[PDB]
Amino acid sequence: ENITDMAGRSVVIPAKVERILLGEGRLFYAVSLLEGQKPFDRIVGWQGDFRKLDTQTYAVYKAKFPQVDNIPLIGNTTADSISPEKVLTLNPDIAIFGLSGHGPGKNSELVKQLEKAGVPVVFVDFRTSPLKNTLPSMRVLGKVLHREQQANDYIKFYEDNVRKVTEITSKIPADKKPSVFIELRAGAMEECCGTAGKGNMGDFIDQAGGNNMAKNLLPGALGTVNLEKVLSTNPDIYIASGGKAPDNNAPGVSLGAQVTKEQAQSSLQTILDRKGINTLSAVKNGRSYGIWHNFYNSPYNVLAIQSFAKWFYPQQFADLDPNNTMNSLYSQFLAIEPTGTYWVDST
Amino acid sequence: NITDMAGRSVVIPAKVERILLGEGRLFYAVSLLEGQKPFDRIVGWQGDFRKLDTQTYAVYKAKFPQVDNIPLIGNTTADSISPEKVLTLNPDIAIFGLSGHGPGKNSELVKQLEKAGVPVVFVDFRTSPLKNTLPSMRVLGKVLHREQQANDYIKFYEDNVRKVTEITSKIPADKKPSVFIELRAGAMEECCGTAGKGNMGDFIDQAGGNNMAKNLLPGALGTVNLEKVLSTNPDIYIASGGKAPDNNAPGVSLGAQVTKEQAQSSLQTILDRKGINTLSAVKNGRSYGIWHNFYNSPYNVLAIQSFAKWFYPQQFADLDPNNTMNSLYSQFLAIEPTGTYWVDST
Ligand SMILES: N=C(N)NCCC[C@H](NC(=O)c1cccc(O)c1O)C(=O)N[C@@H](CO)C(=O)O
Ligand SMILES: N=C(N)NCCC[C@H](NC(=O)c1cccc(O)c1O)C(=O)N[C@@H](CO)C(=O)O
Ligand SMILES: N=C(N)NCCC[C@H](NC(=O)c1cccc(O)c1O)C(=O)N[C@@H](CO)C(=O)O
Ligand SMILES: N=C(N)NCCC[C@H](NC(=O)c1cccc(O)c1O)C(=O)N[C@@H](CO)C(=O)O
Ligand SMILES: [Fe+3]
Ligand SMILES: [Fe+3]
Repeated sequence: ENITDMAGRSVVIPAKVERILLGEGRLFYAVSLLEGQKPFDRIVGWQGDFRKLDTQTYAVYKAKFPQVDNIPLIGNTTADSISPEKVLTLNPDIAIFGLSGHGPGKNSELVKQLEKAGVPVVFVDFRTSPLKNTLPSMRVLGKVLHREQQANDYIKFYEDNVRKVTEITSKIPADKKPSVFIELRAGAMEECCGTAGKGNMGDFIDQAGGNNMAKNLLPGALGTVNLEKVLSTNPDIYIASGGKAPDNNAPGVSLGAQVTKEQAQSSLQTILDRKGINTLSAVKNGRSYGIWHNFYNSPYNVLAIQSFAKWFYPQQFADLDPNNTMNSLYSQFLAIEPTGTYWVDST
Repeated sequence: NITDMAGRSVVIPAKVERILLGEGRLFYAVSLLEGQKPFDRIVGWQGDFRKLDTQTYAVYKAKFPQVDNIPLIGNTTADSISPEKVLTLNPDIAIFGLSGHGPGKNSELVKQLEKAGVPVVFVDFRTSPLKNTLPSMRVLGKVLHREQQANDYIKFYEDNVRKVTEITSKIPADKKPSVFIELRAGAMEECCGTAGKGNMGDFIDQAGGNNMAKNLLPGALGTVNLEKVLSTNPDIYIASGGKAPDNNAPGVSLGAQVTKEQAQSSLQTILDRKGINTLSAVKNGRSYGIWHNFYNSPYNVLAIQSFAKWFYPQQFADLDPNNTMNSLYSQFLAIEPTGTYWVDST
């Protein structure tokens, strides 16, 4: 029994899996949809990005599962910090990697080492090409992790909840669509402004019937557009992504499992009060929003596609509630209770 | 015909030569129109300019001794104006303020003058400076036949204010400093006089400040208690005064005959008062003095600039209100600028 991963490579499905290696820690999100009430039972080790770049969601899982602290960290937050030696001594029976991100890619040496060691490697993608790859990735993870039921259940849930948006936005003509700029990790990078091109959160803008102003400024899924180019284009809608912890007075939007609506809106406002940004038509008109950054690499990204549609056409999606979708998602699939703020509107 | 600041229609006289000033310090608006002949057309005025602006008065007297012979229609209050002395001056126009030390739109004297066939014009630099200062000058221009001087002054004013507002109009509320202005600080019976939504409050608004008394008061002027100031503990403290140097009464010395030393020394007395002296703004040195009469004068662009430099020192490093003042005097007035109209604490 073989399968085609997101890198086009054929992978032989292991008879039994009990030692999953996560190339990128936040790939846990895809795994969590399959493992039910035993989320960490089969994880031998992971990249440190989930523990260090998702401190809020981490803490919530730790309070219910303290054994999460004992899962080995194969590195910090970059592919280059992964020791291939520590990886191999964990004797994984499968390794899950992302086409892009803070972990090894299809051409890394570690991938070749693992192939020499007889360890199946699966490439998924929620980051470069979410629209093409999210559902195929879950289908594949289902097959190789022996959780076809959970995967098929989640695909049905996802397709249905996305179809609620696309049934409407797929028929909207281009000239009625709002222009949109998404500023990733707004306020929190050295150089403004990170954003998404034809890929990443750009796919969400496309699906939600928006017009991404960076679509044709950038060759890749991620890139950089200068502040003045944003000011010049003066888009209808401004969106900032962040995942900053509540009690961090550094610049950035606070969003995540431990963030209250008050902190999300107070910190979004700081972001919108920055020189230049604050003269945007979208900011002055109040079409300014915050979205949780890690949706940029998670099959929970249907929550962001829905939040986008409701910001792009408020009345046409008055009846749609992403909080109900998150709650249906958590209750049906996860082992923790939903808390915090994953998106916010300016007041 | 023109519409004054009270919404009333006034038939502009064909020729004006006998101007009555309901409030003496309305002279300031007139001075911008009369060039080198400032007092030529004034038949009489309220005594507030002569008695509450002794410094600016003395400077004009030294160059124009005939100013002493302009009749005083009263002292410093509307109720002290003899309507009889007013009418025997046979004015051909009367200029009054919506508020202040002179008659308002509903006074008996205004009705008497209407019965006597005398045009009355209401201006305002005091209640709503932001709304009213420029419209007031436009109107005075038309009724006094000095449209050129008025239009020249409006252009000067707008340009010098726009230097501030083009910056501060884009600043968000959460980056603005909190400000308290204490009018005639030290000099009132009960502390502390200040401005609400109006008067010098308009200047704080324009200069991108946050007036702590904006929502404490219903009117343009009022009073807030010392303890309320201490409790709000604002970023920036400003005291207004116009006291003459050789006046042993309490208050801040500012005006045409005041040196920076006298201004600095007398501001310090004001800042050394119990309670005031523990303010964060005073301890941090964000404490300032502004000349009181800017509370009712179209020269108020000088204060708006002084506030802006105090509210954002670097963003207005290059802006100099002394140069604005010098340009104003040379272009419009008949005397030489002297003295200290603003001061920073040592
Ligand atoms: N801390 C580092 N020096 N690198 C992190 C590695 C991944 C890098 N990340 C981004 O470009 C990025 C942009 C916006 C928001 C984010 O959260 C990001 O992580 C990256 O993506 N590299 C690309 C190309 O280098 C890749 O691996 O495909
Ligand atoms: N590829 C790069 N060189 N920079 C882009 C990303 C690297 C780094 N990312 C994060 O810190 C991060 C945090 C939370 C979630 C994520 O997905 C992240 O990538 C980053 O942004 N560094 C800043 C330095 O402050 C920068 O590049 O300006
Ligand atoms: N000497 C008096 N009794 N009254 C003065 C007349 C005007 C009175 N003035 C003030 O309240 C005032 C406050 C702070 C600083 C100043 O320079 C002031 O003149 C006043 O404003 N009256 C109001 C209410 O009647 C008005 O004229 O509408
Ligand atoms: N409304 C009042 N009763 N008093 C406040 C204003 C009256 C008087 N004003 C002045 O002395 C004055 C001086 C220079 C410039 C001005 O505009 C002035 O108004 C005043 O302040 N009286 C004090 C006691 O002296 C007071 O009434 O608190
Ligand atoms: Fe990242
Ligand atoms: Fe007064």
